Amino acid sequence: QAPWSDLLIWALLLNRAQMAIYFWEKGSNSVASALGACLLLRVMARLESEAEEAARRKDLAATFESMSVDLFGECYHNSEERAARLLLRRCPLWGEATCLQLAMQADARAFFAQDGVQSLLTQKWWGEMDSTTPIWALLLAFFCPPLIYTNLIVFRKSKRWSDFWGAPVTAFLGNVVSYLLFLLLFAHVLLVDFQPTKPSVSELLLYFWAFTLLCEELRQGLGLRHRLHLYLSDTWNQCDLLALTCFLLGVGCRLTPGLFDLGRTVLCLDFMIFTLRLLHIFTVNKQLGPKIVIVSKMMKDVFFFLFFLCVWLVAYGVATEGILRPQDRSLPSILRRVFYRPYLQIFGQIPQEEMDVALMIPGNCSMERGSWAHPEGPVAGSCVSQYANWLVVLLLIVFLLVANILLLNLLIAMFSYTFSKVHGNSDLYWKAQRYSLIREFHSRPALAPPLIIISHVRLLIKWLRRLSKEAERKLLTWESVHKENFLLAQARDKRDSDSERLKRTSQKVDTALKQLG
Amino acid sequence: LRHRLHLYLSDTWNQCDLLALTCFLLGVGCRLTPGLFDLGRTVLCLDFMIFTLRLLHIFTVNKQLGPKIVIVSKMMKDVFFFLFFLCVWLVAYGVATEGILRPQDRSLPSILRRVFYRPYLQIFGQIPQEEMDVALMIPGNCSMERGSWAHPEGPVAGSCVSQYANWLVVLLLIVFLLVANILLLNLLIAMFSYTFSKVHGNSDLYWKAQRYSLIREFHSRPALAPPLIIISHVRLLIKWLRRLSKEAERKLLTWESVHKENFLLAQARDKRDSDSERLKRTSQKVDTALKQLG
Amino acid sequence: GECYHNSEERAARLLLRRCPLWGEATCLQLAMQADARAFFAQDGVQSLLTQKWWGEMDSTTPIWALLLAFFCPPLIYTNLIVFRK
Ligand code: NA
Repeated sequence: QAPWSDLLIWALLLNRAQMAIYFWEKGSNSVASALGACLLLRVMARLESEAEEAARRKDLAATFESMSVDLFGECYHNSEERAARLLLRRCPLWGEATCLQLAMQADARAFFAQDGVQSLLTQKWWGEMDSTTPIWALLLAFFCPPLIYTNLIVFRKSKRWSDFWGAPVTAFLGNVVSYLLFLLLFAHVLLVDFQPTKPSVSELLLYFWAFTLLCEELRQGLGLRHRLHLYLSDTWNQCDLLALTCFLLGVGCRLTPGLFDLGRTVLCLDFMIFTLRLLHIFTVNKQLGPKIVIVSKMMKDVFFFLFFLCVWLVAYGVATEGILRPQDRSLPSILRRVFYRPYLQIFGQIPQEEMDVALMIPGNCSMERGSWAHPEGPVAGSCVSQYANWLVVLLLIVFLLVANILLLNLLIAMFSYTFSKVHGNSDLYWKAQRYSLIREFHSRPALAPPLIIISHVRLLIKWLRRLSKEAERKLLTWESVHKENFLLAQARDKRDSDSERLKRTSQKVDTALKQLG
Repeated sequence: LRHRLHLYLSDTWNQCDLLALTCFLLGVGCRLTPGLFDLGRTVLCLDFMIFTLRLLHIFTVNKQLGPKIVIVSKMMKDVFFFLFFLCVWLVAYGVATEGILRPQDRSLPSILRRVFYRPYLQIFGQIPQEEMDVALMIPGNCSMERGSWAHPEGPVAGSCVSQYANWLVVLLLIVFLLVANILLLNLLIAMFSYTFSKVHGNSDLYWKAQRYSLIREFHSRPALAPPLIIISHVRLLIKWLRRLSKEAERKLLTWESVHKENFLLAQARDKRDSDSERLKRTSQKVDTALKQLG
Repeated sequence: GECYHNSEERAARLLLRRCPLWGEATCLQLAMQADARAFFAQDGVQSLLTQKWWGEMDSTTPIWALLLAFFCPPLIYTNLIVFRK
């Protein structure tokens, strides 16, 4: 009969700070109850009307988060294997949700930033192999399936067969190899054999593969209207939806006889969308991961660059086009030599023979008053005015100064500031997301997406037909031992601080004056 | 003598000098056979590159060049992020523009040239405009297929190039130069600046500790130059075929003990005059004062 | 900072109050003339300038809804732009 959890839930719902901390320190099952307290307080703080009381609830939820961090830090510092059984324990509080899922739902990013939690996610990622095996041994065992039964891959953190092919690293590695073979087949169809009359054998293999990828995205979109709200929420579910919609528009346009070239180009832009998927597939990796995350935070500085450049590119381009007006005055021709010459001049392509009379041969080539010169090039105009050409050379010099020295070196300065400012928060965000990415590979039907139709048939058939108790007591008493040592050391550190020594001296001198008088 | 072979296999530059000599033996052995002259002629060229990169390890002893050579190998994870993001973007751009204006020379190494090797040189300022832009090419009925075609200039650019939707090829050039030359290069400078200012202090601490064993290596070497070093190896082969004062140490150690005692007395005075131990001693004096009243 | 931390609407009526001291000059104009740059750096003052900038719409309406309503004047009378501050 331990009713301490009823008084904990009572003190959390009425927002009593000192009550809820005391009721935490007396009850058991402490790591899960601190994550449950942090979750419940943040849910009720978003639902709060008064601003001061929502601020009060977010301060208390931050206190419970730091206590679960400090307690699990000491439980991990004693024994790694036993603390691993402490996090991964089924349904400690309020339904089947482990401590990692309570840390995920509460947005407790300081709990995932520990070295103990990241070590347990590394052990979970490698399955039932050892987490120190190098990646080349994983590659040699992957491309040689009989080489599993040797002394390269040490196990224990037809049995070794499902110890190799059951780990999340080999579901990842099989997914990457199958996705690169999809791109290699896509490129072979698009660059070598794309017949105008009838689709060949290799293109029908491509259409079959894209049907398997479509059924995979409906399986992650259904396996029901709130689930569609969740699939519409992400940006990369929308991007894989975007790749498949451009694919259907390309194949549907190709099959009509009057629209061959339109589908021929829509599939090329579709190839770019499928290859940018690979930036999201490798966010699970330990070295490439966090750096891919920081790239999307560097895009407000690129947009300042494009703003300042487009103001300056219009100013330079229309001025030099007006100064030496040419004789080919088509609309796309002048849009070429207004926007597209100066954009390539900031990358080192400076055409001097198109806009400088000293490099051109003169002549009476126009039908108008004035002196004219004949440029070289099929797009540079046909005759160019010679009046005030030193001003065109000065506008080139000023353009190269402002574009290549101000804007490029200032952009390097802004990228350096933004990077050193957001780098720490991007590490904290990546570790918290690293749990749910691993859980995605562990929850996937482990069969490669060219051959994944087998598992979708089996799930279609199933859709047509519709610790021990003493081990938990030993575990929780072990946790309560370390909770008491944590709280005693916290009390000794507060008592030996300098300000409470100053309080205790002040009260002793005050009672000394009470003894004299 | 087998544990010494474990030590020689342990280092990376003992392995590299082993690597230079193994490529040398493969080059000389291939040269002497009559049917393999050109193979040894090229293996010795790559071997020349491996011998010249030794000079980066010889000058880690130097006082100015030393620590900076050490920091260079710690900057290689950011180069590998650059090569990852670039290869994703280089395949995306190259296969799209090759598909959009399909050419008529469709050899395998020819299309691998103009898929991987054109865009890699476009990030260094080599932008060939007359090979992929219909406004700069002369048109003509140069193919044997339905559609409008144009004839590029260059022996590797294809022979006929499709004119359909060429404004999309010009837009893919503009987007490529934006992502490659502005994002990836300026972001790489930002990551090198962060990594450098983060690992610079630990690389100084590592270099000073290694600076002892490098000096000891030159002091332990037979001092005769490696063109003429056969003399010292003959002399060591002959030798292999045939098989302070006490009062000065007492004065030294008593001098050390004098400075040990002054060090410990100053450490005790600094701890005693600190503010927290003054606060302890006042607290205990007031407590014994209450014991004297009561 | 504390008057804003209690109630946002009532502190908005506190800054924007006509002629509190020495002629018609509100607290924002006294902060402007004094060069009090630490007073404008608050999150309360910048939130009230965001509400003043958007007029009598809501300050959370995205810019594309403003563009669609600008280039389609009959599209004002729909449920895109929520009014009352
Ligand atoms: Na440059």
